[PDB]
Amino acid sequence: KRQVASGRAYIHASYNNTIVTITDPDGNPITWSSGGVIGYKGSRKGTPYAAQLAALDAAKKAMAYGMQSVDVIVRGTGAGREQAIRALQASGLQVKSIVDDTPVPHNGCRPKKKFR
Amino acid sequence: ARRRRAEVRQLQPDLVYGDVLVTAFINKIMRDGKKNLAARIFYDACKIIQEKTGQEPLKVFKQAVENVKPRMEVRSRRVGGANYQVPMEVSPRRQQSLALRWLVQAANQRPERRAAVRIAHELMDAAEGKGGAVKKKEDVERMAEANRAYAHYRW
Amino acid sequence: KAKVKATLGEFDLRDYRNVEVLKRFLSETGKILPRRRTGLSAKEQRILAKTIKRARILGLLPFTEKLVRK
RNA sequence: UGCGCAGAUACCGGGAGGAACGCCGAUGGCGAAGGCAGCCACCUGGUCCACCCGUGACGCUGAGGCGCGAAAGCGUGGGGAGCAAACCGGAUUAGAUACCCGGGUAGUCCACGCCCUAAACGAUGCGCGCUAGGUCUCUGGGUCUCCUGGGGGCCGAAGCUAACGCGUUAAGCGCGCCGCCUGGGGAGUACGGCCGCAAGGCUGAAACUCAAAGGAAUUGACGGGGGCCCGCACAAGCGGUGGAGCAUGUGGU
Ligand SMILES: [Mg+2]
Ligand SMILES: [Mg+2]
Ligand SMILES: [Mg+2]
Ligand SMILES: [Mg+2]
Ligand SMILES: [Mg+2]
Ligand SMILES: [Mg+2]
Ligand SMILES: [Mg+2]
Ligand SMILES: [Mg+2]
Ligand SMILES: [Mg+2]
Ligand SMILES: [Mg+2]
Ligand SMILES: [Mg+2]
Ligand SMILES: [Mg+2]
Ligand SMILES: [Mg+2]
Ligand SMILES: [Mg+2]
Ligand SMILES: [Mg+2]
Ligand SMILES: [Mg+2]
Ligand SMILES: [Mg+2]
Ligand SMILES: [Mg+2]
Ligand SMILES: [Mg+2]
Ligand SMILES: [Mg+2]
Ligand SMILES: [Mg+2]
Ligand SMILES: [Mg+2]
Ligand SMILES: [Mg+2]
Ligand SMILES: [Mg+2]
Ligand SMILES: [Mg+2]
Ligand SMILES: [Mg+2]
Ligand SMILES: [Mg+2]
Ligand SMILES: [Mg+2]
Ligand SMILES: [Mg+2]
Ligand SMILES: [Mg+2]
Ligand SMILES: [Mg+2]
Ligand SMILES: [Mg+2]
Ligand SMILES: [Mg+2]
Ligand SMILES: [Mg+2]
Ligand SMILES: [Mg+2]
Ligand SMILES: [Mg+2]
Ligand SMILES: [Mg+2]
Ligand SMILES: [Mg+2]
Ligand SMILES: [Mg+2]
Ligand SMILES: [Mg+2]
Ligand SMILES: [Mg+2]
Ligand SMILES: [Mg+2]
Ligand SMILES: [Mg+2]
Ligand SMILES: [Mg+2]
Ligand SMILES: [Mg+2]
Ligand SMILES: [Mg+2]
Ligand SMILES: [Mg+2]
Ligand SMILES: [Mg+2]
Ligand SMILES: [Mg+2]
Ligand SMILES: [Mg+2]
Repeated sequence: KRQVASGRAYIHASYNNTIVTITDPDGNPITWSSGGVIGYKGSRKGTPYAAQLAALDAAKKAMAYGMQSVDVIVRGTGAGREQAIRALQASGLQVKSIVDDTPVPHNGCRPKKKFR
Repeated sequence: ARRRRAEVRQLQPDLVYGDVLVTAFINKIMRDGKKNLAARIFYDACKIIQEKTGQEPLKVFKQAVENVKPRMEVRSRRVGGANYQVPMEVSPRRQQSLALRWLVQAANQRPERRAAVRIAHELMDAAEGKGGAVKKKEDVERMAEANRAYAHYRW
Repeated sequence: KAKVKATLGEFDLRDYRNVEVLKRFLSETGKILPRRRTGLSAKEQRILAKTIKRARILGLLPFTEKLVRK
């Protein structure tokens, strides 16, 4: 009911899960998927195969809105971060460009004890 | 084999079909070192498959073996506590032994009374896509593509 | 790979307003290239850093950028 | 556990607030020590180089005193994003008063005043004189393959050392002065004193007790340490035992 036909796809990859959001060129999302959106529940979400399916689940949902051109945005280190991208390129959606925007602080916030 | 490659034994060609795949299969049938018994079973079973079906028992034997060959299986690998079922390809040598063993094992689960009757019928079913040997093959190929989430553990 | 000082002219390391030269010392991201890649001396790197950081406040040089690759 | 249909997570825009400065960044620089990293301005200390100008032994160390002194903690008032003692939960576990997970108060930040400890470490007090070099580097001067200062490293002469190691940055050779040690436990405890709002600090024993406590190095042995490699050790595979009945041996009775 939109027919954007082009936009941006954001990949958020953490070690506990990978989730994909698909937006129109000004950034407002259209459809999305995750490791939990597909059947996986636990640590299986952090697997690259989950990232592969989550990418394809989101890609197919974007097809329903007519998406053809896709600019890829990647945020975070994690398994299937790459496997999510390689699933996007062969999803049928033409990948316009790939950019790594992962937010890195300038040492502003004290991390949790886990990260020190 | 910690040291060498453990070279494969070279079986004698068959006395009848001159084929090594037949001699290896006859061995899988042999029990307690009675090869004369095993060959008579396998060769009489060639009569059953060549009469009740009008094709070459040579070609059906190969056709039955090819259908039981699994392309993928699962293996266990210890990772962070309890291990996992890890899918991976099957060596062409391993596809040799597995299909033959499954064919002989499945034929002895058959109803038929006499041995050669079970073998011929199993080979006939296996060649047609059905039969107990193909079920084991299909069930293994189901283990792969199921734990396919662990395809990053290939090793 | 060549070093930045090697392919360059006689430039003022203290001029924070010359972006064309200062841009050459930033990476694909907004970071400052280490001495291995700038070919600059110890003192020259100390001077370049503060003048680069100066231009970052005037909006002439970026704080950080986005990598188009991978 | 928790959060989410009162619409989270993820994505774009806007706003608020606090704390910390990515790259540069270094094996680097600065300081007496603690310690000191965005940028700008002001105030300001130390320090190093050249000139060989001036003073003319004016020097060194330093019991007391005085000032400084990471963190944590204390008082008053602020502030409070993130982290997080205590604590509230979830798991794990034989138990979990823990490691792991979700929360979360003090605190961590600011001001003003206390507190005076530390593996406050180079476990090496300060000043000066002397004793092979080689190399890396920060920063000055120079007639700028280099020479010459002042720092920061690594090898190493002589020598010292119980040994490890130190070695023009001495743990060498000398001299001046301060502090400090005299077996281990008791004990940095008791008492008295001085200081502190408190927490506690500085000072600091005795009885009793033991034939040790310790340092460095050696060969082994061990590691839920590392590398390399073997055996039916595992894996791959084939037939077994464990069940039945019996034969035999042992336990027990
Ligand atoms: Mg998970
Ligand atoms: Mg274990
Ligand atoms: Mg709920
Ligand atoms: Mg609710
Ligand atoms: Mg926002
Ligand atoms: Mg607020
Ligand atoms: Mg760094
Ligand atoms: Mg110093
Ligand atoms: Mg220190
Ligand atoms: Mg100044
Ligand atoms: Mg000054
Ligand atoms: Mg004179
Ligand atoms: Mg005179
Ligand atoms: Mg003095
Ligand atoms: Mg004094
Ligand atoms: Mg004081
Ligand atoms: Mg203090
Ligand atoms: Mg404090
Ligand atoms: Mg307070
Ligand atoms: Mg927290
Ligand atoms: Mg916690
Ligand atoms: Mg608990
Ligand atoms: Mg419990
Ligand atoms: Mg236990
Ligand atoms: Mg004191
Ligand atoms: Mg002395
Ligand atoms: Mg010079
Ligand atoms: Mg020196
Ligand atoms: Mg040495
Ligand atoms: Mg000597
Ligand atoms: Mg000396
Ligand atoms: Mg000594
Ligand atoms: Mg004393
Ligand atoms: Mg004593
Ligand atoms: Mg004592
Ligand atoms: Mg004490
Ligand atoms: Mg007394
Ligand atoms: Mg007292
Ligand atoms: Mg009092
Ligand atoms: Mg208290
Ligand atoms: Mg105490
Ligand atoms: Mg000791
Ligand atoms: Mg010792
Ligand atoms: Mg030895
Ligand atoms: Mg060993
Ligand atoms: Mg053990
Ligand atoms: Mg372990
Ligand atoms: Mg064995
Ligand atoms: Mg085995
Ligand atoms: Mg028995």
